[PDB]
Amino acid sequence: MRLLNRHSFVVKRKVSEDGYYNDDGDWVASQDIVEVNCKGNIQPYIKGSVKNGTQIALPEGIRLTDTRILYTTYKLRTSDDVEWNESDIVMIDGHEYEVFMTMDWSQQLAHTSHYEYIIIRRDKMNAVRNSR
Amino acid sequence: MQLETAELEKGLVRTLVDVIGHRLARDKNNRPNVIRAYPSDNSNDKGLKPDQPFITVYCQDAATPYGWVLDKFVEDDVVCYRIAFQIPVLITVNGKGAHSIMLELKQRLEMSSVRDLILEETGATVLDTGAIPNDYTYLNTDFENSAPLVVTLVKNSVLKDERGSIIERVIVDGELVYEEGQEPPEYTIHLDVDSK
Repeated sequence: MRLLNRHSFVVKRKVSEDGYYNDDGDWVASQDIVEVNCKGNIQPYIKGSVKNGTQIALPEGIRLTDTRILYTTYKLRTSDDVEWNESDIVMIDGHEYEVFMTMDWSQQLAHTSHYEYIIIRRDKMNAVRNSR
Repeated sequence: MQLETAELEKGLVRTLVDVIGHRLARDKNNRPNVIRAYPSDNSNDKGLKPDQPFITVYCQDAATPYGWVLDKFVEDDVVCYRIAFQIPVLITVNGKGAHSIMLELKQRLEMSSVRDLILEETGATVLDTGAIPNDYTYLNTDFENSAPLVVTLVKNSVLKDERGSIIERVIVDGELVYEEGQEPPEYTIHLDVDSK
């Protein structure tokens, strides 16, 4: 419906699910990454000690943590060790948001079936590769 | 001299104004900001936090590791007692550069001077001086740099026993006997000695 499609964002799904552990023990993420276009709705998540755009003071400097809730009809998936697949990524404001939680309301009713996700801004860190 | 921490704290506060007053902030009266801990007046009024940097003086406790009584003597007809005490004190600097100020305060308490002024005011001697940590406490918004220090003091206190009295006359009696328990004594000696 109209309100469920107010926002348009990009989603990076690792289509391949062939991640494995090297002969040295390091983790190697699935190789084939694919970009997609999706539509949904993004709002701040107000609950308990959740931190939306909260500035954090540390001895090392300053951080910024954010988290949101997303309503959409697209089936995004989080990490699953039994099915052996990794989570998706959602691009908001040019930054990455990793899908951490999911709530399956699909197949409940005709016109109001949807999904809910809690997406957390990814922390800043340097990059390293282990590919075999 | 009697031992009262209320006076030791005041003496230390008065001494620090001259010793380390040049590094501290100053109030509306131009006096450096040195205060006693837990300020209050009239049994419910509470003082406000001064402008940084400032110093706080707080007496922890008092103990008698040196025996229980040092001297017992007579000064005038009233009896007297002397007791040795030890008093650890805590001095903290709040603001920016608290460590840089505590270091200089340490380096001045060890001089031949300053230790004479402390004894002139409080009548106590500096015995020891502990290490200085470099603390940070979040408060709200921004951290506050602090630097506590412990300075132990030693003082002797004297009190007057108003219930005491002195002996100024002695009466003595004695006997002599050839054998133990001789019921009629061979001789008896009676003596009396006055102070005058």
